[PDB]
Amino acid sequence: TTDGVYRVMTRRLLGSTQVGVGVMQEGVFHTMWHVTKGAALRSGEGRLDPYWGDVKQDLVSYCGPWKLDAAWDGLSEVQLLAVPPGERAKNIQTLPGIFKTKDGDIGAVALDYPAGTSGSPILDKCGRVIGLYGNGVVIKNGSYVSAITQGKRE
Amino acid sequence: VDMYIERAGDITWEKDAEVTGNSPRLDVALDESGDFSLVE
Ligand SMILES: N=C(N)N[C@@H]1CCCCNC(=O)[C@H](CCCCN)NC(=O)[C@H](Cc2c[nH]c3ccccc23)NC(=O)Cc2cccc(c2)CNC(=O)CNC1=O
Repeated sequence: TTDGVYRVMTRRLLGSTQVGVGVMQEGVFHTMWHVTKGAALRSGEGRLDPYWGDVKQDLVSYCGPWKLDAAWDGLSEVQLLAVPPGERAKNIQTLPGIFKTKDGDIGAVALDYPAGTSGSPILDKCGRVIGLYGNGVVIKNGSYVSAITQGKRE
Repeated sequence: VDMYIERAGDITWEKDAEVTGNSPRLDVALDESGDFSLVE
């Protein structure tokens, strides 16, 4: 349960596949619902069980409630700490755009990575996780734009 | 189906990082299945 960013892997008959990424903070593992669908996660010799989740937000937490509460300030550049399959973690700085919805504006990053990068954290200048990468849209030219998806710390 | 996690790094901001990507302003809707779509 050590703090940090983690790959989410599946092993079948021979070899592993990276299906996503997540954040360990305050003893809770945070990822996007579509990465695990709530399946239990092996961590070393231990097992992490789903505690909370929401399909519409596309989020899930393990071991306890959602802990990430930093918010994009609507103004500043952010960094995607991308953890792509088969590649070392790397920071990519960007100025978010906006998903304008009937329920308010959501920051959104125009950065395109493999599906198994889902759950990679998006950071503010203090290194706080302001959301997770990977629930988004494909625009007319084929490019991808991800919401900065953040949960509520109850 | 063995699903498992493995550490990939520390969560820190990188000074003097590569800056890329545009800043699109998109009208979108979110359905109850958690899918965003562009509004026509
Ligand atoms: N240029 C690209 N297509 N880049 C994407 C980047 C993926 C980043 C991580 N996120 C995801 O995997 C989620 C899962 C699903 C979460 C659902 N709530 N995904 C997405 O949000 C997008 C957007 C989307 C949501 N709901 C949809 C319904 C219809 C069409 C698109 C979408 N989903 C896709 O982009 C799917 C897609 C469509 C066409 C071709 C490809 C992939 C081939 N690309 C890859 O095989 C790797 N790249 C890609 O897959």
